[PDB]
Amino acid sequence: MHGSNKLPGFATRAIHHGYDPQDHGGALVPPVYQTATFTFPTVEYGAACFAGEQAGHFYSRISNPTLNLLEARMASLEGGEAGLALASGMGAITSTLWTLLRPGDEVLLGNTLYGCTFAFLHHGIGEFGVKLRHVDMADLQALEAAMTPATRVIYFESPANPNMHMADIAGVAKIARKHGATVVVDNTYCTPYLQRPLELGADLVVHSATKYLSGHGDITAGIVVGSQALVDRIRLQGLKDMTGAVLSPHDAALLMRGIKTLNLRMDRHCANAQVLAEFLARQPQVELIHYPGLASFPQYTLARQQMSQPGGMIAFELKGGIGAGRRFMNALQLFSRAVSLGDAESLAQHPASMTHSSYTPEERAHYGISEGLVRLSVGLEDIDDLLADVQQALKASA
Amino acid sequence: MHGSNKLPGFATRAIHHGYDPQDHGGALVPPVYQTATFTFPTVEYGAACFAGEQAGHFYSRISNPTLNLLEARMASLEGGEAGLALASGMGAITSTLWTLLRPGDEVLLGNTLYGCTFAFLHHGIGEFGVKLRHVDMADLQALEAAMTPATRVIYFESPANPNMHMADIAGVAKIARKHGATVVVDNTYCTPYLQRPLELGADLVVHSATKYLSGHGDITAGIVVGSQALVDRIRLQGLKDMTGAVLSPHDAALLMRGIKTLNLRMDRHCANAQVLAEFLARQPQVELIHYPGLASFPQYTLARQQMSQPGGMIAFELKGGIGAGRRFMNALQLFSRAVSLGDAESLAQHPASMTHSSYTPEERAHYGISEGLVRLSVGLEDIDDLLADVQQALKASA
Amino acid sequence: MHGSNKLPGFATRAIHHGYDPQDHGGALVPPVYQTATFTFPTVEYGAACFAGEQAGHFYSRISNPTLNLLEARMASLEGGEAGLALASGMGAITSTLWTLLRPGDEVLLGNTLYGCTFAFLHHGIGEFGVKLRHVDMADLQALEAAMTPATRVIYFESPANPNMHMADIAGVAKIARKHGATVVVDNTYCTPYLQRPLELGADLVVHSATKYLSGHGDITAGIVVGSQALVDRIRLQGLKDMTGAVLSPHDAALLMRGIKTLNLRMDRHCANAQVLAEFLARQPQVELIHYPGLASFPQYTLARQQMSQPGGMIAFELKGGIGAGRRFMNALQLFSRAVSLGDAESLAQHPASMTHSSYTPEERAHYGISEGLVRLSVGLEDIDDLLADVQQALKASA
Amino acid sequence: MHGSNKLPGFATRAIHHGYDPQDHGGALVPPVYQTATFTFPTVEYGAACFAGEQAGHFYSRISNPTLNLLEARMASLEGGEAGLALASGMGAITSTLWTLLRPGDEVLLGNTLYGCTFAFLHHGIGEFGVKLRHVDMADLQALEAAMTPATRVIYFESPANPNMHMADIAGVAKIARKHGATVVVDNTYCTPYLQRPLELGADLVVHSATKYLSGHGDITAGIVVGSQALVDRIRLQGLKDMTGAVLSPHDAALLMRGIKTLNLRMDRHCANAQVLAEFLARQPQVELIHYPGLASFPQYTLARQQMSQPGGMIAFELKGGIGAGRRFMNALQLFSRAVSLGDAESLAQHPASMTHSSYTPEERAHYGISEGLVRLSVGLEDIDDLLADVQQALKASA
Repeated sequence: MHGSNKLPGFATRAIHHGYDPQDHGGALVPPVYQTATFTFPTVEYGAACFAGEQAGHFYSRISNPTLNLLEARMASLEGGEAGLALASGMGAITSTLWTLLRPGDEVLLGNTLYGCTFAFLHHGIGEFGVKLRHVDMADLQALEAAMTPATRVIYFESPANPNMHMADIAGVAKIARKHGATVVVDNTYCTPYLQRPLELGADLVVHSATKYLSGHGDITAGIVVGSQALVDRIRLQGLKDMTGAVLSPHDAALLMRGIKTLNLRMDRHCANAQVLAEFLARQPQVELIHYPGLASFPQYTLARQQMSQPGGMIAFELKGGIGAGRRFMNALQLFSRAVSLGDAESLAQHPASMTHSSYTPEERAHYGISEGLVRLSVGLEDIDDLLADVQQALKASA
Repeated sequence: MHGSNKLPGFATRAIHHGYDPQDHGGALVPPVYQTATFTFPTVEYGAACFAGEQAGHFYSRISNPTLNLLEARMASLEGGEAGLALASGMGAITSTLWTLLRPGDEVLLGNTLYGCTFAFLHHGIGEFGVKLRHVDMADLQALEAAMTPATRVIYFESPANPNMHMADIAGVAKIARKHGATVVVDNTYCTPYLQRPLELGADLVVHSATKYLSGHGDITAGIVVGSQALVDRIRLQGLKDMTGAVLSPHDAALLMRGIKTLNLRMDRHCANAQVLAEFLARQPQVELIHYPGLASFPQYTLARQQMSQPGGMIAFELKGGIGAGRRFMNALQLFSRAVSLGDAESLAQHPASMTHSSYTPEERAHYGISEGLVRLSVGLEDIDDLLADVQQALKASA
Repeated sequence: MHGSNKLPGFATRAIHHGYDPQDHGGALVPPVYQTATFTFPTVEYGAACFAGEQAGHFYSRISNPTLNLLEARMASLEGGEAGLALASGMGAITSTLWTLLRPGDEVLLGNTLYGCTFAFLHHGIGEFGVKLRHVDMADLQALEAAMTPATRVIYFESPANPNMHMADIAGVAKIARKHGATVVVDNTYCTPYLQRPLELGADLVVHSATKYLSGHGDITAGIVVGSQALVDRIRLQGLKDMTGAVLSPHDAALLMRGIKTLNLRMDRHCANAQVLAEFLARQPQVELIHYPGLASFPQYTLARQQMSQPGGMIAFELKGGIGAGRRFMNALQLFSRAVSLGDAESLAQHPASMTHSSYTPEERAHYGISEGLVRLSVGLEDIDDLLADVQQALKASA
Repeated sequence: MHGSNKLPGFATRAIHHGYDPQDHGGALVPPVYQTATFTFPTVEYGAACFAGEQAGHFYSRISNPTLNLLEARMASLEGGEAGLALASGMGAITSTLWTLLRPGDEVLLGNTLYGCTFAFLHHGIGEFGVKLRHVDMADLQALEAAMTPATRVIYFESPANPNMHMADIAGVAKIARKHGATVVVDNTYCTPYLQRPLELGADLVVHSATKYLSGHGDITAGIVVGSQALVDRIRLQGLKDMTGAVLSPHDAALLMRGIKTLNLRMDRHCANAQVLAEFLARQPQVELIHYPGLASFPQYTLARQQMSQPGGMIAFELKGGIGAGRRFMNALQLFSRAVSLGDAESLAQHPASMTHSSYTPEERAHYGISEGLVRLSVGLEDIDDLLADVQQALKASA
């Protein structure tokens, strides 16, 4: 029965914020409102909480009670005014963009983006009259120059794959402020616990709660956090009309549960990541590592200004090419070969031989897809087991 | 374990189709794959699993096993090639159209659509360059007229609101074929058990499984059934990139549980509605009555040519206007005042005083929504009980 | 919403009994209180609760809200004052007996009992000083004869395997009524829909809701209904201290869900049974058939005065004994080979070759089980599909 | 690694043991087998199963595949041979005691036992011919002086409320292997991460997974781990026949989720309670503190021997008695007033005013309840937030 008072700690808010059992029969854990619609005592009441002149419910695709908790709790974590829960990370971004953008508008994106966010942009909204421009969100000079009066939205992820490149959120925020552009940042990798873009200036944050937020890989979910005005626009339009990405109260309840241990889990993802990154840094097979924890990381100072810890994500270039990458991934025994991250279990991936095994060294390299770059999502397993696993894979990657 | 499709009876396929317990450890009820990621044995299996070389999964937003069973089964019930499961009715509607339509194309709409479907059409894709035109899909003379070399898809619901107005599905299917347009019908009200648009000529059918299909109002879900080529494209583009309206295995399984009693539940709905319609008709308080089961139904004959049964939705207009309606609704004890339909629970709504209450007799007239229009979604309760509520509520309407 | 008071019809009460959305934020379907503990606003309240002075909760093992509804509902349907939900049918049986019996007490039992109920009495509570005596409850002169001052309770099922042998509930209650014994009936096969033993005189009724109540075979649950006085003891003694067979509210919800279509499902189970039982009757390969629906049924008159419908379970004997039954069973394609009943899916089982393959012709025989007796739990599939599966199988049983 | 092959650490087994996705369609999170019955391909196979000659399932009450992994995992965590899941903690102890005891047998019990298990023993099995006697399990001489040829089981909690009194598990275990008797340790409080009785000589461990194991108070479950032999006996007798406390695969899947973060949460719980215990040790209002972490704790050494960490429970007495206990309790703002423990939410309780508020000081003392003893279950919230709550409450107690 806290979170919402003066200023309870992060971990106290990710557990209590927004809920007092005294308001729900005393149920310690909040009841799950797994219902599609709600009823009214009078046609007059219905009308009231239909026109917004009243606080109530009537249909879950619009707003649900258990969903309103996750949302309220998530907003408090990112330090925003309000949040909206959705069916998936793509439901969050597509819902945001579909209502913020219109034909003739221009949107500036980071030089790199999450595959489906790229496809959506260049083959989805991008083919419905909206303008796209990929700029270096770390290059403020270039950002300012790329700005036009048609610029409505600035969208990027920080950090961004594959080299965990970082952006200057507070600087971008400033430019967009002068020009009147809305800043949207994908904060799946850090979570509200490791980085809070809204405080650095960004206007809205989108998450793929499917990853770190759920932390157990058993639900697909997305989240949006920003001003009431903005989230309200996105709730009444993007999600309801243009997208139907409605989140199941059950999954929302599952999300809210995985969040009750967000700080602990993140603490552990980073810890295992730090020692693994440094262990990777002494092997002659690894010729380059992309991890914010190492001081040799190009944007070390910028990373440590925005991020609380270097995150539990690392990537490196195996000296040996695509063949070594294949051998390295085929030899892994604890690290699972799959796509995704933020799971308790350790995941690893070699895009050059997996998601891009079709292309050519010439084309894959064109997309900035290194030939021997493998990426791992360090889980909550015992480092010893982890170090041992990649240790043998390396001996096999040769 | 018999669902040979087309051959085994409906009820038989609604329970077994697509599943043999022998293939899943003898599990009578299929295991729910509440997972987000799927891992590979090697990076070469992942590659083939990405280059369409190998059959398998890797991420539940693209495709999930539990959803695949739900999908295959729905397909069988509609006599369709392939199905697609989504987070809600609007996830299917928007996911379908977002991929079939582009800027410059035109789409012919049925006079009346679902509130949100109208909003998405007119304030969604519409504001992105797609041309819209409403045409009485029952008038084939006008349809043929309205056709153009640019009309890409014909979209409508049958029956439709606010009077259960039907369309000539095979009629427009023939026209759409000559010109080369895609007919997609919203078969929500009927369910594949009362009508199979695909067999009448339609190309795609979208469903709001939130209603009759789930039948118990505890989940929100949508469904798209059509040709393998059409559905594959909608999966790989509409859902994957532009909507992300992913359905949660937990809900998809609840839906498959509801479907298992589709026929039984739809029979009671139709049986109960008929009796109420009969009654409402002879009522002095009733000015007009819209129930496809009455021999006076304008389109009685057409209805029985497309619908195996009259469905369980009924609409009627009170002579006293908004006043009567407000009093009628407020006096209801067994019927619930709310939106939606298709629950074991009987739902009743009065637009002029609820959803469209913020209006005035202005458009309420322009939209065909009489001040006395009342829509009833007859549940499965005891008809004796439902009649006393309507009867009692009728007397209070005075 | 219509409560009980026994006025609203069975179908109304089995859907709305004891629930008013208005009292729960207007949620059509009750929110599921999936929580282990409930908090107190003050220490006083918590106390007043523990002292019954105040009504509320504290621990979901003694009393949970979600389960409470289910319990108020099942009592209504059964026509008793109180109900109680447990982890399983056995958890209900054992909990009831574990609290009504003590060393020296005597239990008069029906001749044939469900496997685990038998093993429970003879190898469970039986090895703790409780005397067990099997009697033919259809014979009142025999029962009254076995009646002794130490007889504390009378337990039986009606109908009971292997040939749905019936009992005279009202007559038994009379004998028990005069001596002071407690009558408890396992009403699993009939459900409150087809038979209400409480209305005939029984003191307590038990159910394996893992069957017809759920009707969808995805949960195992138990139910007990009877007076407030008796049930309270079972909850606060049998459930709480012994067995501790607590039901998950998730499962309780799934159960109230399947119950919403109880009458519809039972109506079909029986219609399919009658036809199937009449088709087997005309078969020369079948020697004897046990179905309360056939006019030849031995207790056909007693059956029709206690049950509103013959039910959905069938047992019959093949002329070719063992081998005919094995070949038949091993040939079935739509019916499944499995224990259990009350599922939407049709199940079949041949003791002589499955559960009792262990025994010998003599053993089984001298144990009640013929060599060619097979039991079918007719499902909701299409009758012609079911009939053609038994037909094909009968021919393969040559 | 990826289980318990390459002698994986605890955190690694807590999330990987017993499961390899490459065996279940590559699913990262194992599919939930929410099914009651399992079918067979031939009657023969079914016979095999029923007998035990063929590996498989046929009914979940006996054994379910999702529960098998929960069981197998726990077995690894506790370092045991086999495990079993039950509907609840009580379901675990009763199911266990009901199968290892018969009239004429004697069971030696620790001096203090959990409220319900005491009632169970003294008003359940106890009234069924079983002889029970309490002996201080920290006093090996008295324990041995109590061993009789009739002694069959030694059952104790360690630590045990209300003062966290310990017992020499290796000690009583050695006395047992000598005088027969089976050792059953209720290891709920410490979990297999903080204490492993099996590795000290215990025969079985019962768990109220409803607490720390679950971790989030949304489940009620129990766990038993020990030798295949003893465990196989409890499965096929206590579970199956005398208890029926079946676990829902839903909750068993949920519980396996919480276990995925056991080490992490357990660490915070302990690090949190220490600080809190230290702080309580310096306040004028506190008369006595029972925390195994305080160097002043009577069994400090022995605790340090068996428990890897001091745990998360803290009991203490207020010089002010009940009055001081009520005001301090009623004054709590972050801690919640409720029974139970092991949740991410901090809970507190004062027996003298809640559960025993009705008894007189005499009665209370004649049971083991102090007039000013309050028990605190320290959650995972923020320590600074927790200190502040207790601080003001302590002040409110004047």
